[PDB]
Amino acid sequence: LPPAPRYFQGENTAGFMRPVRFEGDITNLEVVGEIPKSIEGTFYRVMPEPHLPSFIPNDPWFNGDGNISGFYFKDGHVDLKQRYVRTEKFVREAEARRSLLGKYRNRYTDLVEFKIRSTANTNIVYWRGQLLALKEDSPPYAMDPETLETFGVYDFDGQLPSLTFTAHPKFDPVTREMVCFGYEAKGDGTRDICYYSFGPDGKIAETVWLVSPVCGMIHDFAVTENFVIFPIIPLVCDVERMKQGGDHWQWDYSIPMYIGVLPRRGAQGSDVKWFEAPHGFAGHVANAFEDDKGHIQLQMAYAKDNVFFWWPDANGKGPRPGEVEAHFANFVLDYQSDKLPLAEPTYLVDDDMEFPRIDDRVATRKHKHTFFCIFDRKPGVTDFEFVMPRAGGGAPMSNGLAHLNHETGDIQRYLPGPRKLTGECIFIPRNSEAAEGDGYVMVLLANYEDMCSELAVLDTKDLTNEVALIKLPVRLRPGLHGNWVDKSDVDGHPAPL
Amino acid sequence: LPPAPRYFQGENTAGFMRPVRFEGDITNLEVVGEIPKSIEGTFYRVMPEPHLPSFIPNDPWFNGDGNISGFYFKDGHVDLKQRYVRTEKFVREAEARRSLLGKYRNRYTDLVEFKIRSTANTNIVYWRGQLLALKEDSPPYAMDPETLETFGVYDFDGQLPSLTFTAHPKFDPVTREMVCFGYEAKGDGTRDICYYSFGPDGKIAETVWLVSPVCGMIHDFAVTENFVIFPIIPLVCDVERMKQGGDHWQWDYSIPMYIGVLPRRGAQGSDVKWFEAPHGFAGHVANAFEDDKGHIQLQMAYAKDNVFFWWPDANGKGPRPGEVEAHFANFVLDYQSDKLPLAEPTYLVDDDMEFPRIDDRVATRKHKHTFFCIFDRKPGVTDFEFVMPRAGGGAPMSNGLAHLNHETGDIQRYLPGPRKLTGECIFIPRNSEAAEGDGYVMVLLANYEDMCSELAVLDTKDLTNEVALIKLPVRLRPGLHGNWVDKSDVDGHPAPL
Ligand SMILES: Oc1cc(O)cc(/C=C/c2ccc(O)c(O)c2)c1
Ligand SMILES: Oc1cc(O)cc(/C=C/c2ccc(O)c(O)c2)c1
Ligand SMILES: Oc1cc(O)cc(/C=C/c2ccc(O)c(O)c2)c1
Ligand SMILES: Oc1cc(O)cc(/C=C/c2ccc(O)c(O)c2)c1
Ligand SMILES: Oc1cc(O)cc(/C=C/c2ccc(O)c(O)c2)c1
Ligand SMILES: Oc1cc(O)cc(/C=C/c2ccc(O)c(O)c2)c1
Ligand SMILES: [Co+2]
Ligand SMILES: [Co+2]
Repeated sequence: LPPAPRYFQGENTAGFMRPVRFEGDITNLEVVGEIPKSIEGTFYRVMPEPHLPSFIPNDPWFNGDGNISGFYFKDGHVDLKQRYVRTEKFVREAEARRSLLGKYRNRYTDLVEFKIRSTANTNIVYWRGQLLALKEDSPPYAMDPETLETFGVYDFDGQLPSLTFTAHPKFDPVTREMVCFGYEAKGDGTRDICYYSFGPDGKIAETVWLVSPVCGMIHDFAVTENFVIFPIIPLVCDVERMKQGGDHWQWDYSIPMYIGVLPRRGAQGSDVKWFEAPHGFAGHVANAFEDDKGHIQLQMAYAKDNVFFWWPDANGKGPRPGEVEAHFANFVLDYQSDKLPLAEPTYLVDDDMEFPRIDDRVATRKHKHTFFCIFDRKPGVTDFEFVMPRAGGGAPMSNGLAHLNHETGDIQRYLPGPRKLTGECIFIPRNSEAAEGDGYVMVLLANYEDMCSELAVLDTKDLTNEVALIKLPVRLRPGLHGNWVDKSDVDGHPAPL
Repeated sequence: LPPAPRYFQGENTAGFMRPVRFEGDITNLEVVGEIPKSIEGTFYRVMPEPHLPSFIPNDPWFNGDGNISGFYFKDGHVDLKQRYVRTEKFVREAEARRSLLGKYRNRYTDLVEFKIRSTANTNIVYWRGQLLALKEDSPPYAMDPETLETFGVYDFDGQLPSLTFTAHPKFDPVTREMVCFGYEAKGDGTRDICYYSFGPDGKIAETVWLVSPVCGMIHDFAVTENFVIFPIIPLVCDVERMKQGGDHWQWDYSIPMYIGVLPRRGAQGSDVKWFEAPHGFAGHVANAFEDDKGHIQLQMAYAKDNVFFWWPDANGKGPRPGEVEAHFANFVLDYQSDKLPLAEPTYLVDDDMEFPRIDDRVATRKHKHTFFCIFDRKPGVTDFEFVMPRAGGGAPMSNGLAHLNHETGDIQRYLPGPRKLTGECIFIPRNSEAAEGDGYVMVLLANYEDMCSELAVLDTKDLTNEVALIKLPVRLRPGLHGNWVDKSDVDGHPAPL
């Protein structure tokens, strides 16, 4: 077999990116300042964190075993619980005490035959009394919200119609539906998209099979009152390339950024329209909604080149690390239009941004508040001389958060400091009567001075000020998505506005 | 109540002394080099690690909640399990989410009435299928060796005759007895010493009540074939001082270092003889044995002033941090002698030393190998400019290990490096046929460059060379005692030579 290394090597596991691989508890976390005593609930987040050194050199960040953090808040106190998802990969590798799964989404490089290749490392959501640990090549893994025990692969009581479940389902605050899809829904290289939804009682509602023009990466999607929308990243899969040991994904400069629009209820596969946005990278969706004219306003991060630069085109063409900016774009779509090409989007702010969150009490409807990560290259904002030698590689960088008020155009910016970077934030309603976007924001910080993690708590009334700073004595490696589950929400999701 | 701080403050919890307070698992630790594949068993160690910030300012290191580490070795692989002892203190403070126990060994400063005040933080030994977490003011807490679950206060099936159980019981490799004592055995300030022992079947054997000339700290003791020996540190307890909120311990410059000798079997309390060594600090016992003439050779660390300088004399007089050195002393005692004053000891090496270990297969008999911590002030051995600002305070420093061959007088020194310090080592027999002192030594390192801990594995054939260096991505705070439990030993203790 390829040799199993006994310590981590390479930039993707150096410095702050070095795996810690701890599971367990740290109660009564140290707090500077004061956590508002009315906050009650749990911040769950997932990070890729390789449990064993890979036999693949420079294995991408996205291929790391999912490790779940829960920060449990009550009466101004907070406890951390941490546990790896017990995926097939995790368990078999733990038994063997070495890596067995090979290249990202390339089963032909695996040392044993896996049934499920999930690292369950991308998102962690709450649904009907369970956590679901998500990875877009796989079904969810169900977990206990209190103990973080893994129950196993979750197939929604045998109803799951797809081999794949997106990392970005949307929760309709009015209907209480979980709206879902999977791409490559019939396996590697398939152009099949399965769109499906579940009512609050757990029963499957929609199931529509449609066909993508290319086998392209559909990382995120959007949902409005009457439509679902599928933006395709111009990374394309060829299984023949994979069989020869090549990458699952390869950029294609010759295609548009497709944006599929399908009626949300009662559609057939052939009802999809594949609009063609200017070539670019489909970043995360803030939210979409239908305006007065019935046109879809799709607000999302959007770049003009390949953000995943480690997967270049067939001739190795692509950007360098740190080159590509994504901007907060607004695309207008009209399902009734027979014109497929779309105009360049308008931009809501100038910042290089990503990881947008809204008040999910208005998800799928008109929103007027967005919170997002920013990367400001202005001299001094980040002390690169100090940070970069300690940072390692393979993950995106954020040196602040921003809050945009869409009505007034006002922006507040939170800068944690010159030697700190941020993850994706969460928004917490102040209480059940709070106006849209009014409450608290939390975000995990990487502190490169201490080489420790911190959890910052902000009040939306003044995003520049930390109300509390929770000081972890360990590192939580840079992660992907996370969610707030408020104690006052019986089904884990906030009530509609 | 006195205010409960929400983060740690003061030198005793700064830098590398900052509590981490993690409990859980880190499997498949990173290894540089190669752990010998034939090593099979577990290294257990205990550290004081406050679970909650103290309401006592500059609370001594010795008053921190006991946290148990287990390093489980097999086939060249190693896993860490870590868990706090569930003492009465730990549980009640966890329930309250604040500190309740007050000053070290002073119940009159507690905010609630405790039955047991143990932090179980000083030693962790194996006995008849359980771990015993030891603290000299208390009975042991029994724990599961595999899971580190706490069973509870242990009273040896109702046989324990004493309120107190030493942190330093001895295991007779021939008789398989556990030889024990407790001082202040009838409560705070009492001069009662209870000497007691247990046969390998768990039945109590000896129980002798004797009387100390002063109520002094007896941290360690020695056992030979026919005698038990009690060296008294000139720290003295006055309960009236404690009732007014004062320290349990106060140095007394006017008294000798008493060394009590009692017949090991069948004695009465009045058979003890209180020999009087020159004034000084009774450090840890390497081992004691009877020579050809039946004279006791007692080998122990010995200082000429108060190592515990934070507990000075009645007028506040004593040494500064880092001033007092301890030396490896040999005291000769003759039980038949009626002359109480003893001569100054001879010294086996010149190093400032402590924490001596022998091959416990010859415990209570003649030994010819000792392994010990050293602190070498020779320029360059420790980079103090770098280390001291990161070190915090309250714990002793060791910048190497030494191996003395007592026959040849040869010494080997292991220096982990200029920016690393060590804990107490353990010795592992190479195999069941190994000669005395032949095998492996392990020791936990504090790495001040990385602010991480490491576990070094050494071969006794060349102590200067690390065969393996196990790299932890967290800190294990400086700790107290630890023990090896070999998988090949049915009762957890090695067979006699
Ligand atoms: O030694 C083996 C061989 C094998 O062929 C399969 C397994 C385990 C499978 C598995 C374990 C845990 C999971 O959560 C899961 O989805 C699958 C273990
Ligand atoms: O910084 C960004 C921006 C973005 O728009 C998307 C991602 C992540 C996508 C992803 C895709 C596939 C995976 O398997 C996975 O773990 C993550 C990261
Ligand atoms: O060797 C390096 C150094 C570095 O500073 C950054 C990267 C990668 C950047 C990146 C990784 C993942 C993403 O999802 C993304 O948007 C950006 C790689
Ligand atoms: O008056 C009280 C109130 C309380 O809330 C708890 C206790 C004791 C708890 C305890 C728990 C575990 C132990 O091992 C132990 O010795 C004691 C006593
Ligand atoms: O550096 C040294 C040298 C020594 O000879 C003894 C000790 C520790 C003794 C101790 C005494 C009472 C306690 O309660 C405790 O946790 C520890 C530390
Ligand atoms: O507040 C402080 C500051 C400091 O710089 C050092 C100490 C303690 C040192 C120490 C020295 C020798 C020992 O055996 C021991 O247990 C502790 C305490
Ligand atoms: Co995403
Ligand atoms: Co000791």
